[PDB]
This record gives sequence, structure tokens and C-alpha cells, in this order.
Amino acid sequence: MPHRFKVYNYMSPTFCDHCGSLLWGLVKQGLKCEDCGMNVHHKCREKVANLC
Ligand SMILES: CCCCCCC(=O)OC[C@H](COP(=O)(O)OCC[N+](C)(C)C)OC(=O)CCCCCC
Ligand SMILES: C/C=C(/C)C(=O)O[C@H]1C(C)=C[C@]23C(=O)[C@@H](C=C(CO)[C@@H](O)[C@]12O)[C@H]1[C@@H](C[C@H]3C)C1(C)C
Ligand SMILES: [Zn+2]
Ligand SMILES: [Zn+2]
Repeated sequence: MPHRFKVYNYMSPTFCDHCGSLLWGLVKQGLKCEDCGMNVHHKCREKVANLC
């Protein structure tokens, strides 16, 4: 199974589980997988390992 990512709004320091970098911004800072809770930058979504 693929991940199921959704635009998400974080309220605590969250790193991208793909690239290691912080998710920046006050809103919509990245995507969260509905099923496993992975956090990724919008542009990292297409590069992540897709076994959820
Ligand atoms: C200390 C108790 C648990 C920690 C919660 C920390 C917090 O302050 O923010 C609330 C959860 C925390 O993460 P979540 O509760 O969203 O869970 C992570 C992913 N999954 C839902 C799949 C498990 O998410 C955020 O970071 C921000 C969401 C709200 C954004 C509002 C602008
Ligand atoms: C654009 C301006 C800034 C200031 C940022 O990017 O600041 C980022 C930093 C370094 C800490 C912040 C966080 O923990 C936030 C979540 C993340 C997601 O990881 C950080 O992006 C956050 O917005 C929590 C605080 C904001 C802030 C303290 C909010 C949005 C409720
Ligand atoms: Zn997943
Ligand atoms: Zn990333």
C-alpha cells in the first residue's frame, strides 16, 4: 500500500521524514499520511518510499 498524504497544519516542530529538513511555515507546512502519520514536504511526497 501507498501512503495517503493530506495537506496538514503543524503546531510543533516537525521534520520531514523523507529529507530530514524542518517543515517551515505557520500553516500548511507539509503533508501527513492518513494511515501511518509520516510527515513530508509537499515536494518530497513524490520521492518518499511508498510502502505504508
Ligand atoms: C503532547 C500530546 C501529543 C503531541 C501533540 C503536539 C501538538 O501540539 O500538536 C498536535 C498534533 C500533534 O500531532 P498529531 O496529534 O496530529 O498526530 C501525528 C500524526 N498522527 C495523527 C497520525 C498520529 O499536531 C500538530 O503538531 C499540529 C496540529 C494542529 C495545527 C493547528 C494550526
Ligand atoms: C514561517 C515562520 C516561522 C516562525 C516558522 O516557520 O517557525 C517554525 C519554527 C522554527 C517553529 C514553529 C513551530 O513549532 C510551529 C510548527 C512548525 C512546523 O514544524 C514550525 O515550522 C514553526 O512554524 C508551531 C508554532 C510556530 C513556530 C514556533 C506553530 C505554527 C503553532
Ligand atoms: Zn503512510
Ligand atoms: Zn522533505
